[PDB]
Amino acid sequence: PKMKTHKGAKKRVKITASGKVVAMKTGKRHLNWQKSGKEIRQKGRKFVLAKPEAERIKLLLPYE
Amino acid sequence: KGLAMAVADRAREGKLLLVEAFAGVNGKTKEFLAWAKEAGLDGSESVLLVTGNELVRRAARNLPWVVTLAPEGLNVYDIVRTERLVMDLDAWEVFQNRIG
Amino acid sequence: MKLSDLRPNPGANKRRKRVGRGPGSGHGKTATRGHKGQKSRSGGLKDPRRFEGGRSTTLMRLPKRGMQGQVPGEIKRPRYQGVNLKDLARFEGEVTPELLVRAGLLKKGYRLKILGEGEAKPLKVVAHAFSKSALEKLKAAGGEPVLLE
Amino acid sequence: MRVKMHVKKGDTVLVASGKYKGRVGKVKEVLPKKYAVIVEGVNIVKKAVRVSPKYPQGGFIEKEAPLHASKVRPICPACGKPTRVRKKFLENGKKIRVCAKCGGALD
RNA sequence: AGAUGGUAAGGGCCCACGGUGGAUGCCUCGGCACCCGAGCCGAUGAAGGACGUGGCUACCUGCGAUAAGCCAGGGGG
RNA sequence: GGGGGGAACCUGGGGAACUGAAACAUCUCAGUACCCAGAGGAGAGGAAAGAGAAAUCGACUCCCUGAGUAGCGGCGAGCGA
RNA sequence: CUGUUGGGAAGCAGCGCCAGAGAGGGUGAAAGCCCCGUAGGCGAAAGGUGGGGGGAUAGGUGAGGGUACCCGAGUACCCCGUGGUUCGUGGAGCCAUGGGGGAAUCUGGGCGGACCACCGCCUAAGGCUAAGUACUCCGGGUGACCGAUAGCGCACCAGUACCGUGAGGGAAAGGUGAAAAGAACCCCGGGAGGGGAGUGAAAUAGAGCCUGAAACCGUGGGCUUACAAGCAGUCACGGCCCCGAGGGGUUGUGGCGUGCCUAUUGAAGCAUGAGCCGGCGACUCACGGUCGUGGGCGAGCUUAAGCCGUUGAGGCGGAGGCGUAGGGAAACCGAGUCCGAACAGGGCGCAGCGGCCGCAAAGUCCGCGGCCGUGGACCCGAAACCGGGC
RNA sequence: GCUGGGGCUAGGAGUGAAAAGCUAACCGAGCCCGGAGAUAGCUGGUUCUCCCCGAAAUGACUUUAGGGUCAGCCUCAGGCG
RNA sequence: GGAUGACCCCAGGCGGUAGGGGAGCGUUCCCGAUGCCGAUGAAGGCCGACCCGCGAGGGCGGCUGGAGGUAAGGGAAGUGC
RNA sequence: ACCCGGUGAAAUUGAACUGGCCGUGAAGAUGCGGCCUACCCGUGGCAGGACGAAAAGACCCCGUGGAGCUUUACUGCAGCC
Ligand SMILES: [Mg+2]
Ligand SMILES: [Mg+2]
Ligand SMILES: [Mg+2]
Ligand SMILES: [Mg+2]
Ligand SMILES: [Mg+2]
Ligand SMILES: [Mg+2]
Ligand SMILES: [Mg+2]
Ligand SMILES: [Mg+2]
Ligand SMILES: [Mg+2]
Ligand SMILES: [Mg+2]
Ligand SMILES: [Mg+2]
Ligand SMILES: [Mg+2]
Ligand SMILES: [Mg+2]
Ligand SMILES: [Mg+2]
Ligand SMILES: [Mg+2]
Ligand SMILES: [Mg+2]
Ligand SMILES: [Mg+2]
Ligand SMILES: [Mg+2]
Ligand SMILES: [Mg+2]
Ligand SMILES: [Mg+2]
Ligand SMILES: [Mg+2]
Ligand SMILES: [Mg+2]
Ligand SMILES: [Mg+2]
Ligand SMILES: [Mg+2]
Ligand SMILES: [Mg+2]
Ligand SMILES: [Mg+2]
Ligand SMILES: [Mg+2]
Ligand SMILES: [Mg+2]
Ligand SMILES: [Mg+2]
Ligand SMILES: [Mg+2]
Ligand SMILES: [Mg+2]
Ligand SMILES: [Mg+2]
Ligand SMILES: [Mg+2]
Ligand SMILES: [Mg+2]
Ligand SMILES: [Mg+2]
Ligand SMILES: [Mg+2]
Ligand SMILES: [Mg+2]
Ligand SMILES: [Mg+2]
Ligand SMILES: [Mg+2]
Ligand SMILES: [Mg+2]
Ligand SMILES: [Mg+2]
Ligand SMILES: [Mg+2]
Ligand SMILES: [Mg+2]
Ligand SMILES: [Mg+2]
Ligand SMILES: [Mg+2]
Ligand SMILES: [Mg+2]
Ligand SMILES: [Mg+2]
Ligand SMILES: [Mg+2]
Ligand SMILES: [Mg+2]
Ligand SMILES: [Mg+2]
Ligand SMILES: [Mg+2]
Ligand SMILES: [Mg+2]
Ligand SMILES: [Mg+2]
Ligand SMILES: [Mg+2]
Ligand SMILES: [Mg+2]
Ligand SMILES: [Mg+2]
Ligand SMILES: [Mg+2]
Ligand SMILES: [Mg+2]
Ligand SMILES: [Mg+2]
Ligand SMILES: [Mg+2]
Ligand SMILES: [Mg+2]
Ligand SMILES: [Mg+2]
Ligand SMILES: [Mg+2]
Ligand SMILES: [Mg+2]
Ligand SMILES: [Mg+2]
Ligand SMILES: [Mg+2]
Ligand SMILES: [Mg+2]
Ligand SMILES: [Mg+2]
Ligand SMILES: [Mg+2]
Ligand SMILES: [Mg+2]
Ligand SMILES: [Mg+2]
Ligand SMILES: [Mg+2]
Ligand SMILES: [Mg+2]
Ligand SMILES: [Mg+2]
Ligand SMILES: [Mg+2]
Ligand SMILES: [Mg+2]
Ligand SMILES: [Mg+2]
Ligand SMILES: [Mg+2]
Ligand SMILES: [Mg+2]
Ligand SMILES: [Mg+2]
Ligand SMILES: [Mg+2]
Ligand SMILES: [Mg+2]
Ligand SMILES: [Mg+2]
Ligand SMILES: [Mg+2]
Ligand SMILES: [Mg+2]
Ligand SMILES: [Mg+2]
Ligand SMILES: [Mg+2]
Ligand SMILES: [Mg+2]
Ligand SMILES: [Mg+2]
Ligand SMILES: [Mg+2]
Ligand SMILES: [Mg+2]
Ligand SMILES: [Mg+2]
Ligand SMILES: [Mg+2]
Ligand SMILES: [Mg+2]
Ligand SMILES: [Mg+2]
Ligand SMILES: [Mg+2]
Ligand SMILES: [Mg+2]
Ligand SMILES: [Mg+2]
Ligand SMILES: [Mg+2]
Ligand SMILES: [Mg+2]
Ligand SMILES: [Mg+2]
Ligand SMILES: [Mg+2]
Ligand SMILES: [Mg+2]
Ligand SMILES: [Mg+2]
Ligand SMILES: [Mg+2]
Ligand SMILES: [Mg+2]
Ligand SMILES: [Mg+2]
Ligand SMILES: [Mg+2]
Ligand SMILES: [Mg+2]
Ligand SMILES: [Mg+2]
Ligand SMILES: [Mg+2]
Ligand SMILES: [Mg+2]
Ligand SMILES: [Mg+2]
Ligand SMILES: [Mg+2]
Ligand SMILES: [Mg+2]
Ligand SMILES: [Mg+2]
Ligand SMILES: [Mg+2]
Ligand SMILES: [Mg+2]
Ligand SMILES: [Mg+2]
Ligand SMILES: [Mg+2]
Ligand SMILES: [Mg+2]
Ligand SMILES: [Mg+2]
Ligand SMILES: [Mg+2]
Ligand SMILES: [Mg+2]
Ligand SMILES: [Mg+2]
Ligand SMILES: [Mg+2]
Ligand SMILES: [Mg+2]
Ligand SMILES: [Mg+2]
Ligand SMILES: [Mg+2]
Ligand SMILES: [Mg+2]
Ligand SMILES: [Mg+2]
Ligand SMILES: [Mg+2]
Ligand SMILES: [Mg+2]
Ligand SMILES: [Mg+2]
Ligand SMILES: [Mg+2]
Ligand SMILES: [Mg+2]
Ligand SMILES: [Mg+2]
Ligand SMILES: [Mg+2]
Ligand SMILES: [Mg+2]
Ligand SMILES: [Mg+2]
Ligand SMILES: [Mg+2]
Ligand SMILES: [Mg+2]
Ligand SMILES: [Mg+2]
Ligand SMILES: [Mg+2]
Ligand SMILES: [Mg+2]
Ligand SMILES: [Mg+2]
Ligand SMILES: [Mg+2]
Ligand SMILES: [Mg+2]
Ligand SMILES: [Mg+2]
Ligand SMILES: [Mg+2]
Ligand SMILES: [Mg+2]
Ligand SMILES: [Mg+2]
Ligand SMILES: [Mg+2]
Ligand SMILES: [Mg+2]
Ligand SMILES: [Mg+2]
Ligand SMILES: [Mg+2]
Ligand SMILES: [Mg+2]
Ligand SMILES: [Mg+2]
Ligand SMILES: [Mg+2]
Ligand SMILES: [Mg+2]
Ligand SMILES: [Mg+2]
Ligand SMILES: [Mg+2]
Ligand SMILES: [Mg+2]
Ligand SMILES: [Mg+2]
Ligand SMILES: [Mg+2]
Ligand SMILES: [Mg+2]
Ligand SMILES: [Mg+2]
Ligand SMILES: [Mg+2]
Ligand SMILES: [Mg+2]
Ligand SMILES: [Mg+2]
Ligand SMILES: [Mg+2]
Ligand SMILES: [Mg+2]
Ligand SMILES: [Mg+2]
Ligand SMILES: [Mg+2]
Ligand SMILES: [Mg+2]
Ligand SMILES: [Mg+2]
Ligand SMILES: [Mg+2]
Ligand SMILES: [Mg+2]
Ligand SMILES: [Mg+2]
Ligand SMILES: [Mg+2]
Ligand SMILES: [Mg+2]
Ligand SMILES: [Mg+2]
Ligand SMILES: [Mg+2]
Ligand SMILES: [Mg+2]
Ligand SMILES: [Mg+2]
Ligand SMILES: [Mg+2]
Ligand SMILES: [Mg+2]
Ligand SMILES: [Mg+2]
Ligand SMILES: [Mg+2]
Ligand SMILES: [Mg+2]
Ligand SMILES: [Mg+2]
Ligand SMILES: [Mg+2]
Ligand SMILES: [Mg+2]
Ligand SMILES: [Mg+2]
Ligand SMILES: [Mg+2]
Ligand SMILES: [Mg+2]
Ligand SMILES: [Mg+2]
Ligand SMILES: [Mg+2]
Ligand SMILES: [Mg+2]
Ligand SMILES: [Mg+2]
Ligand SMILES: [Mg+2]
Ligand SMILES: [Mg+2]
Ligand SMILES: [Mg+2]
Ligand SMILES: [Mg+2]
Ligand SMILES: [Mg+2]
Ligand SMILES: [Mg+2]
Ligand SMILES: [Mg+2]
Ligand SMILES: [Mg+2]
Ligand SMILES: [Mg+2]
Ligand SMILES: [Mg+2]
Ligand SMILES: [Mg+2]
Ligand SMILES: [Mg+2]
Ligand SMILES: [Mg+2]
Ligand SMILES: [Mg+2]
Ligand SMILES: [Mg+2]
Ligand SMILES: [Mg+2]
Ligand SMILES: [Mg+2]
Ligand SMILES: [Mg+2]
Ligand SMILES: [Mg+2]
Ligand SMILES: [Mg+2]
Ligand SMILES: [Mg+2]
Ligand SMILES: [Mg+2]
Ligand SMILES: [Mg+2]
Ligand SMILES: [Mg+2]
Ligand SMILES: [Mg+2]
Ligand SMILES: [Mg+2]
Ligand SMILES: [Mg+2]
Ligand SMILES: [Mg+2]
Ligand SMILES: [Mg+2]
Ligand SMILES: [Mg+2]
Ligand SMILES: [Mg+2]
Ligand SMILES: [Mg+2]
Ligand SMILES: [Mg+2]
Ligand SMILES: [Mg+2]
Ligand SMILES: [Mg+2]
Ligand SMILES: [Mg+2]
Ligand SMILES: [Mg+2]
Ligand SMILES: [Mg+2]
Ligand SMILES: [Mg+2]
Ligand SMILES: [Mg+2]
Ligand SMILES: [Mg+2]
Ligand SMILES: [Mg+2]
Ligand SMILES: [Mg+2]
Ligand SMILES: [Mg+2]
Ligand SMILES: [Mg+2]
Ligand SMILES: [Mg+2]
Ligand SMILES: [Mg+2]
Ligand SMILES: [Mg+2]
Ligand SMILES: [Mg+2]
Ligand SMILES: [Mg+2]
Ligand SMILES: [Mg+2]
Ligand SMILES: [Mg+2]
Ligand SMILES: [Mg+2]
Ligand SMILES: [Mg+2]
Ligand SMILES: [Zn+2]
Repeated sequence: PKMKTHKGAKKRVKITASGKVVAMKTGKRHLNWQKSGKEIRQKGRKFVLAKPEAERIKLLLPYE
Repeated sequence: KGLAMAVADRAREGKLLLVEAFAGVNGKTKEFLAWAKEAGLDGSESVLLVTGNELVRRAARNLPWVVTLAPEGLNVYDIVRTERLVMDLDAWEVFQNRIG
Repeated sequence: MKLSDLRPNPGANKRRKRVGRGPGSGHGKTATRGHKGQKSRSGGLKDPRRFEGGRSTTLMRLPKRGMQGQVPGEIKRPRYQGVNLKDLARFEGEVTPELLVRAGLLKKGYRLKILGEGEAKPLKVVAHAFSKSALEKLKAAGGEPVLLE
Repeated sequence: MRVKMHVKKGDTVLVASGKYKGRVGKVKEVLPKKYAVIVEGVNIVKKAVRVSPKYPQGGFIEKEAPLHASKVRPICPACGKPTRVRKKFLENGKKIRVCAKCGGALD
């Protein structure tokens, strides 16, 4: 039967035009009071997942 | 493209022959047989005969060296299986519309 | 050209790999599976795209983001597809959404928005939207922007 | 529904194949289950018989061996040639076998 | 003094021919799949059975004390 | 008139567990297996107190597609209009 | 049809013929013309069907105006408990309903995802309804389906023998020959069995029957062996025997030499498995994905279900899918966009060869191959768990 | 007390002067058929030939430790040079 | 070198478990085939000190067998113990 | 039990042309080294060895295996309030 889109990945991640995989930096969900502003700010960006980890996530998204 | 190439291949060999009509063939094998001899088909070479004339297909079908088809049925396995291609103009007409 | 002559081009039809058929093949006994463990077993491993041996997975440690939607689902709103000026080059006279659908440029169910990559051509282009630069290039090349609503 | 038999007891048949190809004879018997006929004096075999009341002195008898019905062809009683059969409908109209070479009935 | 061959109770290898056994090939009354067709039976006692039934009849088939069958129509020769 | 039978198919009334979740309870397996009742050559459904945004369509059934979309989900495994 | 070889002609040879029939099966071997068929035609007194054609019958059919009589009740509706839906308590509507409460008759009511308004949609609480759909006990047709360890459990007297109190389990077992011509009679023997005779093209086709492998048992022959130390061979030489400057068989002496498989750091290993032989026996298929690859077309590529045709003929079908633009949670903007006060900085994006022609290419479709996902997913194996019965 | 015949109670159930005894020759949960090809990160087994290359037994993390994910190390195809 | 995988010449590499890759052999079936081989003997069996091939194998001969078999080139798998 | 006539099993079995010592070897050798010893084949007997046979160790550990049992483990259900 056809493959299913993994909804947890669909909800965390985006495949960019050239097929990199992009996600939010981890670590500002909470426990933030003593984090510097450099930290909070930088954790506010997206990052490009390491190739082996991205290639795996990509196969979970067969129809994006 | 396949259809067209197959007909093209027989054409390039001289083995494709177009005909206006079929003399006296009115549904009898010996009638087609006569006409054939006269048309250069001694039966030493297998023939894919394509025509909408039912009366002509019945006359020829039983001959071991003849495969018959309506023009809507022209297909490459049959062209490639046989040594010579023989067509009605009316047949040749539909084939031209199909490869368009 | 006869039946005995019909061949696939080299490489067009490759042989399959057969395992577990003898030593000379170099794929006998273990059938290229190595020795023992889960992956050698019939049924094999867990989905290697996700599973990581029991530790929290790479994917599941990344944060979710944005609106995921709620029952009763997607909210119906007009959707726009852009098609650039350069794609309009091929037409002469008029362009309308319907035409662009036919040519295979605009997908059905999307409204038309014209965009600015390329040069404008003095055509009457009818559409639901224009970008700033599309409007400019078109007005400048003497073409006629018509807005649908 | 019935085995088809082109030949019957006892019209006259040419034995057209086998060791006895060429012989002519009356069909003594038709055996439809085996699809076979007995033709008079054709396919003779030697059979052993025990010294018995039926056969004191014992020794052997000659028996006619059945032939596959397809080996046999009726001889037309009009023209005298071996023939295939055709059927013809009469005015009754019963149907009959007729020689296929000339037109004659074969009974 | 010295030295070297013919022994085979039996055994071993090879060859020949057999016995056992039933592979292999060929074969097909049978099976399998798909497609088409067709689709209810029963108190007017079904499905499915028991016991019978032949001049001689173990079983199977058929049949039911009218018992490998009774009457009539059609087919066939 | 009913009763009883019929290989699958069908509707209705009931309805598991292994397993999967690399443990497990919600979840899955699955309204499946299976029991029961009933129908029939099919059964069910069917002529809008519908759909759901089109100023629209127009009973029901069944196939393709819409779409693994929308969503649902110890937002896990998965489930899925 | 004839000739010919042959047990047999359908083989080979000579000369013919049919074909809307050269599908296929038989006949003593290999047959268009011998048989059964095949193409093309024909056919029902009786019973069944009859969705097609015809006929009948039931049944159907108006407009203003007024009246406010009727328009499905323990129902709607609300609350509580649940189920159904993609919806697992969620912002949880809708449909259904076990408990409680409980209306109205169009100025009535239900619905459009809490709720409210507005704007629309629809008429609950009675019933029926062909067809298009599912299945295959049954009949037929057809296989890049099996061919007796296969294929149904059963080709055969099988749901049998047999096993089990019972539910229930559940086999093995096909082939003489063209034809029985199935071997009269004699001989040995109680018989079985054999030897002659006879049949047959063939009888090591003789019924314990086609072929008749291998393990296994034997008779006969060649070479060899009773002072010798062995994973059984191998290399060398010599002897003997055989077929005929060579080969084959055998093996006295000399040299060398730790079975196979499995699992292991490491096995000849005193670690697993295997008595031997034959046969059966384990990486596949569908659908999706990802790469590679052979082609087709290329800013485009491609059709699905179906419909027409065919009866091993293909065509139509553009609904839809992938691609042609990205960025952003989104509104939204767009070769950009997001963060930002920023025209700052940054993230993620954007930009063929030759001579208008050809050539290559995005991409996409089909084939092929590797690997992945979902399925039992390479085969075999639990102890267990659950349902219904005995 | 023993015994014949005729009866009743059964599977998380019976029955038990109690041994988890017995319930059709193996009962800490009977047997048959079914879910069913349960699951088995374990053991076993995995079948023609030739040619080229040719590892690992480490690190991180892991209800993980004889199982995995990534990296390391092998190999193929394309590119660079 | 010759132009192209025609073959010759010079040089170098060629131990290998897991494992990657390449090239082939053979089994069943389909197209090729209304053809071709076949009773002057099919398949299958038993021999062979012979021929070709690195090999898997393929030829050829004799005996058995008695009715089937199937090429060059391709296609598909219940394909090798 | 033994001998003669009659009938005639079994587990097990890679194959076997199956000696001793001292060593060696995956650490207890008929099978390797060196030596020693030994003509070929049985019958009745003995049990030291062939890590003899049988039984995929029951102890032990391991498996995110199973089951029976317990409780102020967790969660639920019957029952009762
Ligand atoms: Mg999630
Ligand atoms: Mg965070
Ligand atoms: Mg947190
Ligand atoms: Mg936050
Ligand atoms: Mg927060
Ligand atoms: Mg600090
Ligand atoms: Mg700071
Ligand atoms: Mg900020
Ligand atoms: Mg899509
Ligand atoms: Mg995209
Ligand atoms: Mg023909
Ligand atoms: Mg032909
Ligand atoms: Mg293939
Ligand atoms: Mg091999
Ligand atoms: Mg390989
Ligand atoms: Mg290897
Ligand atoms: Mg092995
Ligand atoms: Mg591998
Ligand atoms: Mg592998
Ligand atoms: Mg392994
Ligand atoms: Mg390993
Ligand atoms: Mg192994
Ligand atoms: Mg392991
Ligand atoms: Mg492994
Ligand atoms: Mg393995
Ligand atoms: Mg395993
Ligand atoms: Mg398994
Ligand atoms: Mg597993
Ligand atoms: Mg979304
Ligand atoms: Mg203008
Ligand atoms: Mg008749
Ligand atoms: Mg004659
Ligand atoms: Mg009559
Ligand atoms: Mg001497
Ligand atoms: Mg001797
Ligand atoms: Mg002697
Ligand atoms: Mg010896
Ligand atoms: Mg023998
Ligand atoms: Mg065959
Ligand atoms: Mg029926
Ligand atoms: Mg009856
Ligand atoms: Mg009877
Ligand atoms: Mg009578
Ligand atoms: Mg009658
Ligand atoms: Mg009558
Ligand atoms: Mg009833
Ligand atoms: Mg009924
Ligand atoms: Mg139900
Ligand atoms: Mg009920
Ligand atoms: Mg229910
Ligand atoms: Mg229950
Ligand atoms: Mg569960
Ligand atoms: Mg399971
Ligand atoms: Mg899973
Ligand atoms: Mg689990
Ligand atoms: Mg698990
Ligand atoms: Mg557990
Ligand atoms: Mg569970
Ligand atoms: Mg499952
Ligand atoms: Mg469920
Ligand atoms: Mg049910
Ligand atoms: Mg079922
Ligand atoms: Mg019923
Ligand atoms: Mg119907
Ligand atoms: Mg109906
Ligand atoms: Mg109905
Ligand atoms: Mg109504
Ligand atoms: Mg879509
Ligand atoms: Mg569900
Ligand atoms: Mg003669
Ligand atoms: Mg003749
Ligand atoms: Mg001739
Ligand atoms: Mg025909
Ligand atoms: Mg034929
Ligand atoms: Mg024939
Ligand atoms: Mg012939
Ligand atoms: Mg033939
Ligand atoms: Mg014939
Ligand atoms: Mg007809
Ligand atoms: Mg007919
Ligand atoms: Mg009125
Ligand atoms: Mg009123
Ligand atoms: Mg109403
Ligand atoms: Mg009422
Ligand atoms: Mg409620
Ligand atoms: Mg629910
Ligand atoms: Mg929620
Ligand atoms: Mg809800
Ligand atoms: Mg209620
Ligand atoms: Mg109202
Ligand atoms: Mg109201
Ligand atoms: Mg309502
Ligand atoms: Mg409501
Ligand atoms: Mg509402
Ligand atoms: Mg609504
Ligand atoms: Mg509505
Ligand atoms: Mg109804
Ligand atoms: Mg109708
Ligand atoms: Mg219907
Ligand atoms: Mg059907
Ligand atoms: Mg059938
Ligand atoms: Mg066959
Ligand atoms: Mg058999
Ligand atoms: Mg069988
Ligand atoms: Mg056999
Ligand atoms: Mg049967
Ligand atoms: Mg069987
Ligand atoms: Mg059998
Ligand atoms: Mg029997
Ligand atoms: Mg019992
Ligand atoms: Mg019994
Ligand atoms: Mg049983
Ligand atoms: Mg058996
Ligand atoms: Mg026979
Ligand atoms: Mg016979
Ligand atoms: Mg014969
Ligand atoms: Mg006597
Ligand atoms: Mg006798
Ligand atoms: Mg004798
Ligand atoms: Mg005798
Ligand atoms: Mg004779
Ligand atoms: Mg002869
Ligand atoms: Mg013989
Ligand atoms: Mg014989
Ligand atoms: Mg025998
Ligand atoms: Mg035979
Ligand atoms: Mg024999
Ligand atoms: Mg024999
Ligand atoms: Mg033998
Ligand atoms: Mg001897
Ligand atoms: Mg001495
Ligand atoms: Mg000596
Ligand atoms: Mg030696
Ligand atoms: Mg020497
Ligand atoms: Mg020699
Ligand atoms: Mg020598
Ligand atoms: Mg050595
Ligand atoms: Mg050794
Ligand atoms: Mg060693
Ligand atoms: Mg070996
Ligand atoms: Mg082993
Ligand atoms: Mg081990
Ligand atoms: Mg070990
Ligand atoms: Mg160890
Ligand atoms: Mg050893
Ligand atoms: Mg040993
Ligand atoms: Mg041991
Ligand atoms: Mg051992
Ligand atoms: Mg072990
Ligand atoms: Mg054994
Ligand atoms: Mg042996
Ligand atoms: Mg074997
Ligand atoms: Mg595979
Ligand atoms: Mg693929
Ligand atoms: Mg591709
Ligand atoms: Mg194309
Ligand atoms: Mg798609
Ligand atoms: Mg920027
Ligand atoms: Mg091109
Ligand atoms: Mg392409
Ligand atoms: Mg992969
Ligand atoms: Mg499965
Ligand atoms: Mg599987
Ligand atoms: Mg797999
Ligand atoms: Mg199992
Ligand atoms: Mg148990
Ligand atoms: Mg349990
Ligand atoms: Mg339980
Ligand atoms: Mg139970
Ligand atoms: Mg029960
Ligand atoms: Mg008493
Ligand atoms: Mg008593
Ligand atoms: Mg009693
Ligand atoms: Mg009693
Ligand atoms: Mg009691
Ligand atoms: Mg009881
Ligand atoms: Mg009971
Ligand atoms: Mg129990
Ligand atoms: Mg109890
Ligand atoms: Mg007591
Ligand atoms: Mg029992
Ligand atoms: Mg018991
Ligand atoms: Mg007991
Ligand atoms: Mg007991
Ligand atoms: Mg238990
Ligand atoms: Mg239990
Ligand atoms: Mg059952
Ligand atoms: Mg299951
Ligand atoms: Mg399974
Ligand atoms: Mg488990
Ligand atoms: Mg286990
Ligand atoms: Mg294998
Ligand atoms: Mg190397
Ligand atoms: Mg390590
Ligand atoms: Mg980690
Ligand atoms: Mg940890
Ligand atoms: Mg943990
Ligand atoms: Mg390991
Ligand atoms: Mg493990
Ligand atoms: Mg790795
Ligand atoms: Mg490297
Ligand atoms: Mg690599
Ligand atoms: Mg390279
Ligand atoms: Mg090498
Ligand atoms: Mg290579
Ligand atoms: Mg390969
Ligand atoms: Mg070849
Ligand atoms: Mg083979
Ligand atoms: Mg091959
Ligand atoms: Mg076939
Ligand atoms: Mg043919
Ligand atoms: Mg043939
Ligand atoms: Mg010939
Ligand atoms: Mg002959
Ligand atoms: Mg011969
Ligand atoms: Mg062959
Ligand atoms: Mg064959
Ligand atoms: Mg050979
Ligand atoms: Mg031969
Ligand atoms: Mg034949
Ligand atoms: Mg062939
Ligand atoms: Mg071929
Ligand atoms: Mg081909
Ligand atoms: Mg197999
Ligand atoms: Mg004595
Ligand atoms: Mg004795
Ligand atoms: Mg030995
Ligand atoms: Mg010795
Ligand atoms: Mg030592
Ligand atoms: Mg040892
Ligand atoms: Mg020692
Ligand atoms: Mg020794
Ligand atoms: Mg040695
Ligand atoms: Mg020693
Ligand atoms: Mg020594
Ligand atoms: Mg000594
Ligand atoms: Mg002794
Ligand atoms: Mg001892
Ligand atoms: Mg003793
Ligand atoms: Mg020992
Ligand atoms: Mg001992
Ligand atoms: Mg022991
Ligand atoms: Mg042992
Ligand atoms: Mg075991
Ligand atoms: Mg063990
Ligand atoms: Mg153990
Ligand atoms: Mg213990
Ligand atoms: Mg331990
Ligand atoms: Mg444990
Ligand atoms: Mg645990
Ligand atoms: Mg573990
Ligand atoms: Mg556990
Ligand atoms: Mg437990
Ligand atoms: Mg109480
Ligand atoms: Zn005549």
